[PDB]
Amino acid sequence: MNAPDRFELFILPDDVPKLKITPDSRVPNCIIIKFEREDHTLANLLREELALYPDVTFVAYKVEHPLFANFVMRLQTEEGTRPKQALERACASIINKLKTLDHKFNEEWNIKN
Amino acid sequence: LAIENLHPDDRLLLVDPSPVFFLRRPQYVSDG
Amino acid sequence: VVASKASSSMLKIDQRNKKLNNRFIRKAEMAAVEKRKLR
Amino acid sequence: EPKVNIINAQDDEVELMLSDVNLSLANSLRRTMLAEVPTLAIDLVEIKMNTSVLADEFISHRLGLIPLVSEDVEEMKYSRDCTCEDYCDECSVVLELSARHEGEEGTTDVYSSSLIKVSGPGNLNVGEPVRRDDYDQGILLCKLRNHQELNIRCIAKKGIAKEHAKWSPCSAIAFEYDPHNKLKHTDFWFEVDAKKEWPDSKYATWEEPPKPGEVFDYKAKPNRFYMTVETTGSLKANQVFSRGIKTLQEKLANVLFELENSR
Amino acid sequence: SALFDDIFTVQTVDNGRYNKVSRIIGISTTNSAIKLTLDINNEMFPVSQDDSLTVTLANSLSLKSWRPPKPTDKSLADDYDYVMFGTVYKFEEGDEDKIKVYVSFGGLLMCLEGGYKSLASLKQDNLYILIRR
Amino acid sequence: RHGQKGTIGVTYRHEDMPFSAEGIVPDLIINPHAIPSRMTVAHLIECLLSKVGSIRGYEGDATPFTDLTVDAVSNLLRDNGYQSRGFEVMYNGHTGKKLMAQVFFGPTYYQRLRHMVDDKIHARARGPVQVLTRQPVEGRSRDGGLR
Amino acid sequence: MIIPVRCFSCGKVVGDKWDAYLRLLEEGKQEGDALDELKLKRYCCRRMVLTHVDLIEKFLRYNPLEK
Amino acid sequence: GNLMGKRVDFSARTVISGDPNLELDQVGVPISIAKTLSYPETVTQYNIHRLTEYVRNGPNEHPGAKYVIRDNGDRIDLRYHKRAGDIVLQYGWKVERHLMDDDPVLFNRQPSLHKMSMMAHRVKVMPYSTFRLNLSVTSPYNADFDGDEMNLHVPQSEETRAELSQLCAVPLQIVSPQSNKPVMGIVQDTLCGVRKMTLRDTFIEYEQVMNMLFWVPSWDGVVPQPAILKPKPLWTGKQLLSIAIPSGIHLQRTDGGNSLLSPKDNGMLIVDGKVMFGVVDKKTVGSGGGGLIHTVMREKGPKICAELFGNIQKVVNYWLLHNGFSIGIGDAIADASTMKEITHAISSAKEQVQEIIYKAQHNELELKPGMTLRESFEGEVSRTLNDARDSAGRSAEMNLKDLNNVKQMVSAGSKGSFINIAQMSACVGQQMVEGKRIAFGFADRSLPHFTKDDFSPESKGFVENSYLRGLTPQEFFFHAMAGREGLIDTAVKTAETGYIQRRLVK
Amino acid sequence: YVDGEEEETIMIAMTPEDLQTNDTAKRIKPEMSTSSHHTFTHCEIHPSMILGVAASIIPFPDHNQSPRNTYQSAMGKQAMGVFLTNYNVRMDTMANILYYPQKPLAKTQAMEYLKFRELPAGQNAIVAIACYSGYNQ
Amino acid sequence: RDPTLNKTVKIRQGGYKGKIGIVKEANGDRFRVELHNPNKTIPIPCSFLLIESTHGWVPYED
Amino acid sequence: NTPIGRDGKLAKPRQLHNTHWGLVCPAETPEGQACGLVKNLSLLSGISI
RNA sequence: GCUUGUGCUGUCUUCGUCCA
Ligand SMILES: [Mg+2]
Ligand SMILES: [Zn+2]
Ligand SMILES: [Zn+2]
Repeated sequence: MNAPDRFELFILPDDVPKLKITPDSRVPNCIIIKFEREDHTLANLLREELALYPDVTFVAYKVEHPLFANFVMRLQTEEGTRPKQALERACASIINKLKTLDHKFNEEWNIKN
Repeated sequence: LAIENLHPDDRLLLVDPSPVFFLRRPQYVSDG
Repeated sequence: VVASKASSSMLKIDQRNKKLNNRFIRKAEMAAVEKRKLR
Repeated sequence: EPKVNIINAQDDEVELMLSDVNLSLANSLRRTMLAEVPTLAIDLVEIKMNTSVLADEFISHRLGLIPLVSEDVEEMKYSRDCTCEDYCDECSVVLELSARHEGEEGTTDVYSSSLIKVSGPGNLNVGEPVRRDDYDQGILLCKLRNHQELNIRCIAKKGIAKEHAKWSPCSAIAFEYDPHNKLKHTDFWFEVDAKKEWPDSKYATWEEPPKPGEVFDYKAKPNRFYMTVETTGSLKANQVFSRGIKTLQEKLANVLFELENSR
Repeated sequence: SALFDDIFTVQTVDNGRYNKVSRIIGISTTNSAIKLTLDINNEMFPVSQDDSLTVTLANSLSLKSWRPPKPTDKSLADDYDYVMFGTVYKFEEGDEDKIKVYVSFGGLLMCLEGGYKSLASLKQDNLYILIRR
Repeated sequence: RHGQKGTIGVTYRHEDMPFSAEGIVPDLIINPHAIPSRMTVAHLIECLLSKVGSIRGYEGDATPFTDLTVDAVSNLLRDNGYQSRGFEVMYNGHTGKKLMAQVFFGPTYYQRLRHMVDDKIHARARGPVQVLTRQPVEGRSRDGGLR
Repeated sequence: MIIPVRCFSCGKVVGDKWDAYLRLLEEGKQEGDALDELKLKRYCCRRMVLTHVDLIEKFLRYNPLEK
Repeated sequence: GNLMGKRVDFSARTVISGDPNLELDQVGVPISIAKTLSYPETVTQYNIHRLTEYVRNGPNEHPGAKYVIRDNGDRIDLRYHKRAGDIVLQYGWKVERHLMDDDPVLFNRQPSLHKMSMMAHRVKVMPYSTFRLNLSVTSPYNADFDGDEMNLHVPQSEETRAELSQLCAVPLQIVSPQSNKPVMGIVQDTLCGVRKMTLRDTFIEYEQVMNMLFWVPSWDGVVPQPAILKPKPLWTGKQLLSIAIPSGIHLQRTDGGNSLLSPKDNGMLIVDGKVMFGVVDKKTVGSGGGGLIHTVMREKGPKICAELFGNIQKVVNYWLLHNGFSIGIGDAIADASTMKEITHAISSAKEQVQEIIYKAQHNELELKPGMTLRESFEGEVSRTLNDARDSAGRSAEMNLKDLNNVKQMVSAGSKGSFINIAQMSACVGQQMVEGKRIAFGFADRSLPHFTKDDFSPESKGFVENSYLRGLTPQEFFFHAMAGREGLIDTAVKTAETGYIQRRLVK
Repeated sequence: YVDGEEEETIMIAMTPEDLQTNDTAKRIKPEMSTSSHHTFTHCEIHPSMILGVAASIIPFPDHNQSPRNTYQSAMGKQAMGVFLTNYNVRMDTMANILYYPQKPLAKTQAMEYLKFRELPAGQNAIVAIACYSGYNQ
Repeated sequence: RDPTLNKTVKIRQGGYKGKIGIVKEANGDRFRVELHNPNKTIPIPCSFLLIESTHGWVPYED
Repeated sequence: NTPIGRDGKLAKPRQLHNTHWGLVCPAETPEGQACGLVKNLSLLSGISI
């Protein structure tokens, strides 16, 4: 009766932006990123990738409520680096890691086929 | 023949690399 | 009646399982009671 | 830097070991394979006649759970993203089932082999219900006696397991790391001795047990992950793994594009 | 820089209820009547009975949000094997020369008994303890 | 079957549930606090016996006042490669990391009761009133009011 | 009522193994051995076939309402 | 039935559920109930634009409206209006808009025994069909989520809304006038997890600390320095808990005359909102007086005290989610070394009762003044058997390790007590019906399986076994008799107590 | 057969093992040392037959606190199952039928005569006891 | 007088493509259609409907 | 059913007596007003004809 | 130009649900 539609977990409304960024003025060089229609799958990947960068001093995320499909991430880098550049570097690095993983799996599967 | 007809010493050769009273074998018609 | 094949198979399985249970459970109980007696 | 080593390979399950990756990446890959790889499943049932003892929506639910071959589902489009009025051949696959019992005695079984593909995308290997062999009758759908008939027309669409569990390609993904607990990520409940009260992991022989005089290593991180991917037959194991990787890449690329277009 | 420095010999090590925490009791070699009761993390700095520990107390590590230390910077902690940071919650100005300082490193407790002259400078809000072995 | 009634609090998908090393996710998670105050040890014994029975393909005999003991069931469970007390090392769904505490885990017989929320939810702004007193009628079926 | 298509817990397809399971039980195999021969390892899957009660064989005994 | 209490409009009723992610004074309202109920808002020049938007949205789209009421009192129904977009709102009209977020609503559970059973929450519209409560408010309502239902009443005026938000609001009701102590505290697995998280040997890595700090809504964006800086940065659970406590809070407690060095990690000392030592448990964050909640309420006010619940719950729930906690059959089992002690104690008590029986049968028994020989004999036997059960339970409890889950739940105070451990592990004990041992229902015996005139402990309702060990048929029947007495006593005393309270109120 | 008044004058044995004269898990039988010797006249067929229809469903009812047994006896009459096999041809005011009934894995011997194996009213769920996310308190 | 009221309709676009329903409310440009597939009623624009007629499906020109 | 009703209630009729052994169920009884007054026959009981 | 459809008893009884 009051159950929401299941496609609302991943289908993005037109008026809702996928990615909203607002600065966090309490500490220097910090931003708050709000991801819509995402969950732990992308969030944990990004967080653990960014935690290893020497120029990222704080990274965290939280899912406010399990019944709503979104999460909010806090990122805070050194003085030299803008946080959004660090986020882009994390995305590209994980993409390269996945690409080489796929290549190696294909090689191994062909060998053992 | 079956396991019972095997010689006791040959039964001793069957070592896993006894029934218990509380494990029944399932049924479908029950009784009554 | 002309019972279906699955029902006939289930009846045969039930008869076999009833016989096997009546044998094995009784044997296990007889094995346990004598041990409890001699203790 | 990442490495993959395959232990066992089959059409339906692959057992592999990942190494030199973070735990988060392996877990995200597992989650993606479980609930974000698109497959093909029956999503609409039009019941033209159903005189069997099962309810109409009972049979509809049973039909939705039948796995269909989804090899070329990438070429296929989502139903909501197709501009065609109603459903075309490029966003849906139409299957039809017709079962009847003849004679006044006996019972007829309706299997998933009776599902006949009527229309679908041209030359795409999608839609056919999965069969173990050429002589496998398939999933039991219903039973009929004399003068009972089942005549339905089903439409299969593309979706992911987030929307409904019937679109999940995997059954259960075994996942495991650190068999010998060198990282002390878990603390073992025990009564007398924790070592002899806990069964050994099935991969315990793949890693050297810690030495008796060894000290705890606080600099170590989980490095080798053992995972087994089982599928329902709609997709092969290698296809599931590769498509999970590709889906994760697409998601990250979408995030990157959003960031770059935000400015 | 450093507010206190001495060398202690461990008399007793008590594991007790816990697995990762040990109570150690030590007396200064150069000066008796100085006692040290301390909680330590076993898995990171394991100790044994009759060990010799160099204990130093400082009010700063130099030579507000915490950040992971860059490999390029150098601080006082580079010379020691175990550094903790805590708050002083009691400075017992006791008898003629009996002074007790209670310090809590996030729940891991330390008590330092000694004369007034040695522990006069330890009247600070927060203290670092630096242990070498 | 032991007086442990409850209602569904939330539903998690397959990939959000905790899982064991062999990929088994629970259908249902109940709080540990239900056990100690109510002392339904039969719940735990039934879970253990059902685990052993489903592993070995038998049906457990839970007749009261028999000679069955927990130690016999534990020996049987240990012989099959599981922890004798029923615990299992379980991983976190969100991050994949091991849980520090092992989880009691096994099949148990649950039954669905007739009381469903959609047969009890009721709201009223305005509607029919009684003829004698001109106050809201009584009953959810009649769009009545609350007392 | 009739054997479920998928295992509730994990999702393995067990709906195509009911007839084979009955055939194996007919030949005298034990229930555990029959379930092992069908490659049902996880006990979550084993409970699906082990504890299924086939009620459709009782519903089919009623005369059909149409002809 | 019609004047002192009557049925009312603008109300709802449905099953309640728990939500760890709700503030203390928030209630989760289904969308259908929010659409059905309404609040008449007067059109002014501060909200005419928003109210026109609501009127356009109609009675089926949230946010929406159901009626528009003119000055003369005529109601315009928006379901049956074909020209809803052709309606212009004039100042002074009323729009019966849908229920929206942060609307104060009165919330109630029956029976309403005291004034904390009706409190005003703030609405938050949520999917699915159950009311949702923060679990700290389940204590004043005496509610749990096994099927309970609660009532919601919507105020219909500005005056009534102000009264609800300024008088009956949940934060204002934390401290009760009945015993000048808080009525809400940390409960259930949050209590268990704050005990486990604040143990002396709980250390947290940097990456988990960052997540735990981001979860605190009131965190100021400064990460505390770790307790251990080298070789590896580690934080203790006490630090992460002190993050949730507002600054300027001082709390000191002495448990069992502990010293300031706290060898057993008991007692408590909070200095400027930072925990120095002491495990946090029921004695600190419970509903008792003089705890952390009472101190915060007296010091900072109801708003900060309400935020404290949310902060603590969020941190502890995240930590416990990523740590885990369970209970199994292995937690009710004691080793053979303790079982032989329990058996010896029970046998010694039975021998003592036998000796007392012999002494009474040979007129050698001392008589308690004011009681007959039979009464004195029965009292002595009952005291001996109760001491036997207590001794066996104490042995079992002392056996238990620190990793025992039942012991952890009892120590935290979240659920259970010593008697539960004693009965599950050691001995159920003596069953009493109407304050006496099991009577002689048959002819001079309790059951037809005993000989006549048998006063042995097992013949009059002493359950020697434990729940883990299992009860024999006779013990089963006696225990069933005692349980039936308990059920009857509850179901009978409830009506008498209700009548007494009604007379007192009148 | 004996009624409630004839039972006053008979001596019953609980089990056939009672007719003749150090484990931490097995239960303890009554010592019954007050009588030098016993002359039983009857023996109970099986002690678990003192339970009713609804209480014969509980597994291990002797390991439970008795109020929980009473609550289960009450709640077992509200469990949806298959009340009859001819539910299609019946016109009842209400009817609830479970899609996939399963028989219990841990059953009792008294369930054989209650037909609980053929018309079961529940399912075997994989249950985990844990404080996962705080939503099951 | 809203000739498409109480008429079987099919949805051709959006998240409910190809679902049969019956029109219940016809105020204007926003039609309330109950779905046969689940037990719910949804709003939908007129452009998204295919009204059944005597000869197949017809777009919103009925 | 025991037709003692609600007026003039007492605890003794509602109790589980020793003589109930083997003839009525010790565990099965309703809640609230009819607790103890409504009884269920044991599984081997009979009624004389 | 053919124009859209607003209304519900009552009194007993029983059986249940959540507290008690
Ligand atoms: Mg309740
Ligand atoms: Zn198309
Ligand atoms: Zn399975």
